[PDB]
Amino acid sequence: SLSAHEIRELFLSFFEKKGHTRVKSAPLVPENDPTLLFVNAGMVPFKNVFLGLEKRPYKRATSCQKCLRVSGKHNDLEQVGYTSRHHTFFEMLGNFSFGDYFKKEAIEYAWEFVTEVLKLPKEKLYVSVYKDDEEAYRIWNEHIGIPSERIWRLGEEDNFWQMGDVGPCGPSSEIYVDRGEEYEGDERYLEIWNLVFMQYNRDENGVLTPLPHPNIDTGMGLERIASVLQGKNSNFEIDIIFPLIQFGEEVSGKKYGEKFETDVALRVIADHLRAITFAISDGVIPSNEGRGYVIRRILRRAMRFGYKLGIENPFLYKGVDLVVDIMKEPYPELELSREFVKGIVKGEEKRFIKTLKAGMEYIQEVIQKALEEGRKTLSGKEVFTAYDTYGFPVDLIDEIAREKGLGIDLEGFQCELEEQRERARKHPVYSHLKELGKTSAFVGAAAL
Repeated sequence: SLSAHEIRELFLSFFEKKGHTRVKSAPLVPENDPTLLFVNAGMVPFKNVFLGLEKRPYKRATSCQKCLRVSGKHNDLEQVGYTSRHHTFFEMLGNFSFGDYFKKEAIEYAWEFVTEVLKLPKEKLYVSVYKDDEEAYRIWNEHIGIPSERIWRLGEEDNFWQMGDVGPCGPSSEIYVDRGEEYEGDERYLEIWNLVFMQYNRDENGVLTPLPHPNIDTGMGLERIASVLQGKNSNFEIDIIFPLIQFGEEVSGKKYGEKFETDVALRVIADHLRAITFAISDGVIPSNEGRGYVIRRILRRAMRFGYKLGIENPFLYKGVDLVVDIMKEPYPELELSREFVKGIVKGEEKRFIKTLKAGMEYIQEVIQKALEEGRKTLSGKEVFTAYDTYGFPVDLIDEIAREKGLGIDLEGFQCELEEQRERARKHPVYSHLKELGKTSAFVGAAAL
């Protein structure tokens, strides 16, 4: 079955056996990239090394990178809790080639690891390739020996990766595990490894041209593969995550696996505990803008859901100790920041907990009132009150109102935001007018 931790060392040691230099995970916070809030994939820190802007004593690297998909084009936050596969924080195993080996080697190593190391049966494995990538197809079908019936030729939306609107890109090949006739769609053929074949460079006119030195970029989500080997049907039930669910159960006195809504809260708490512990350890301080407001919302979202389960006192700070104890092996640095992080979280919860309760009462009040008078949305003045007066993040206001089938007057809120900005011009963070509505979803009222 292999524990999560074992799958990590196996993956890292396996590639070292292939001349790959084990590179320590880069911190979640990008050293010099103010446009990207958090690292979202293994290749991020190696970006310039893939572009030739940097160099390294090695041509082959591997690593288990700390990732967060809570911003930009890779924002999964809104879904965390509702599904069994979405996370804010997660670990991505990866092997990279900087102008070295390519498709052939990338596939051989992958197939070897999956079949020999993880011991996954070859008969229950499927692979996808870009329809126009005859090269990849051949390697799988002939070289590796995968029967045609287990190879899928899909389109650009399925098997083509790009570094950006412009720049290096290329076809990709994903490895799926057929979990059995009991599951459906992507739950039955759970993708576990994405092999990106950086083969081209897209110019400003969309024209593709080969790269003088094609690169390799792979990413295997740790929790995901662990759920497979561990025989679980949810990433949250794996060895390094289920203990956090149990924690939620103990604090709230509720049981996991009895009510979807109850599970939502428990998952959110478990996921969010990991995000805040890792983010904060890596130097993120809760604030009303940028990276700090991302952790603030996440941390505030767990509070709300925790409160929804009946927890009346701060509790997240206790979960930090569990995250550190579970992950100290792979990330020993966590023990040296344990108390620091615990103190940050406990301070945050004690700062907003009463406001949260008072605000939840107000919010449910207007909501109830709204659906009693036939209204289908929360007005701009109401969305503004919860946001300004109770400090509730706009996304949290929307999620709460959604549970009752109510939306939010984005336009009214927009204007309501301008009137306030005017109250500062008639009676940090910058934003054009008519943008206050979009900016407010990423900053605290005070920031504006």
